[PDB]
Amino acid sequence: LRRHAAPPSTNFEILNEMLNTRKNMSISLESSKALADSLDRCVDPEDPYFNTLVRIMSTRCMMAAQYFYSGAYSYPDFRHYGLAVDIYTHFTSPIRRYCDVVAHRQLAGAIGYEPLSLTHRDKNKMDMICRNINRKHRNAQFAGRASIEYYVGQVMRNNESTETGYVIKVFNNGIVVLVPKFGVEGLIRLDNLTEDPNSAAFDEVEYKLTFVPTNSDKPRDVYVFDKVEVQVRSVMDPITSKRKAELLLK
Amino acid sequence: KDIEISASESKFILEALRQNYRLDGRSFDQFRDVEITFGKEFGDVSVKMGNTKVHCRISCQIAQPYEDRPFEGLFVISTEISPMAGSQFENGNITGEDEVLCSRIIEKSVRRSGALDVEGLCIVAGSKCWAVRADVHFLDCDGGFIDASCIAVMAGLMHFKKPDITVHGEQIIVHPVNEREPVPLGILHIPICVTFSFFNPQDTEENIKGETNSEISIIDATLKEELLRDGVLTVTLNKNREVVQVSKAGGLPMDALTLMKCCHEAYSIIEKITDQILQLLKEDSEKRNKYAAMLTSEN
Repeated sequence: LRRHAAPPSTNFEILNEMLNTRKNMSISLESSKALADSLDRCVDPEDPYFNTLVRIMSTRCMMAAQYFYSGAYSYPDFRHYGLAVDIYTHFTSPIRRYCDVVAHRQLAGAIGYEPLSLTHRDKNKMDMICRNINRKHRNAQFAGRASIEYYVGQVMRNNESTETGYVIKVFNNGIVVLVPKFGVEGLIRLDNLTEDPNSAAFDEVEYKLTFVPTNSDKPRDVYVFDKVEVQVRSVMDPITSKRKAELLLK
Repeated sequence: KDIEISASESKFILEALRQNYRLDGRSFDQFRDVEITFGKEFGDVSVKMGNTKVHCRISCQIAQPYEDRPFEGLFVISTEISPMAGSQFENGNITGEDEVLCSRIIEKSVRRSGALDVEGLCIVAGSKCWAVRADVHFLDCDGGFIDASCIAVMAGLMHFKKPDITVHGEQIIVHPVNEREPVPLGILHIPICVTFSFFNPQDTEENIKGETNSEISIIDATLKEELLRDGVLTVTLNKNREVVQVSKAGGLPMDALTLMKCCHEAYSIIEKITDQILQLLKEDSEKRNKYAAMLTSEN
């Protein structure tokens, strides 16, 4: 089986401070229907993507669902929280999920086709499996995102553009911008975010890094989730050999 | 304390097998019909196969585990015969042989086999666990006890539930029974034993050097049937077609080719009876829940 837990308010209040002090909203966290209906109301009209903008962002703190044998725990611990079902396995893709193939085998006795194999009955051998097959699935999408990485890592190698990038973090060191067309982040650190960093003032409650710019001098109140001009680029960092997204505000 | 039967009666049944008859009315390879009925308590059941009647009981309580397996809970089966079930028996002889012949089977049938997860008795490791108890009572014998106690214990495990637990170091919170529900138990596999009963119609030598296999084997010896048999054999299996135990401890000599041919017929027998338990467990709990439906609407 496969179980999914609740991301609590602790994974959501730090968004809620950005949702309240800046956006004057929050999440429900009572039920994940009510949460999914307090997430349906956190959309701004001038940006209909601000629906989707939270969806990709609350992704980072969702509970890691994992395969397991039902003898490990009890029945409401068989829950899939994100999919609202008290019982949950995977079945329908044998080739990319060896997890499903085993579920054929213990079904093979459930219809009476065949005696079950012994190692499909030893919870000692099962716990060795259920961690590892998750760990292979962990070893999948870390490369599945990285499939996009080097294939984005060649894009901005010599094709720069001035576009829209979204600030997802306002910090004192600078802000992290993110192109929704591209999905690759970059900290525009404060000095390359703005000239006169002594006039730059980072706020923690409003989460604003208000300043006068590098290319200009108007008092720029750098809030969150607004729209900017930003120059994209990439140069591989020669001390790490990761093709960093050279992202520079404009 | 000795059962006395005439040698005239001894030849009589031995003749009946020689003309393929047996006194009960079953076939040779036919088993009795089983009546399973539960008491109101969980882990309470009365099991009855015609004349043989049994009763067992499952319970549990709090204890510490051993040093030996400090991970796991505690569990043991009592099978103390009372001379109620027949005047042959001593008052609680735990040192009689047939008792041991009843004992070690159910010892291997349950404990060494492990139908029950003892690790799922670990409340807290090394501090507090469960002590699960299985007291087997015999009521009246027509044989098949070791098959009956095979069933009635495994019947009882699928009807017992244990109450609710909450841990804070020493603050171990056993909850009230009726606010927080009792919780049933984890059965890895369901074993069913089969008595086999053996009759030489001949002398020793025609079994020994008489090459012709001529030995009759039946299921579920009745009381009079059981007193003349020549070998004793019990096998145990599951639904997943694995063999739990085999025990031919001596007696009559016996062909190997018979035994496989014997044990295959065990399989089709035990499977149907197994599922009959499985519905009745459901159906009684359905009757529990339909009467729970007849309770909350009533209250």
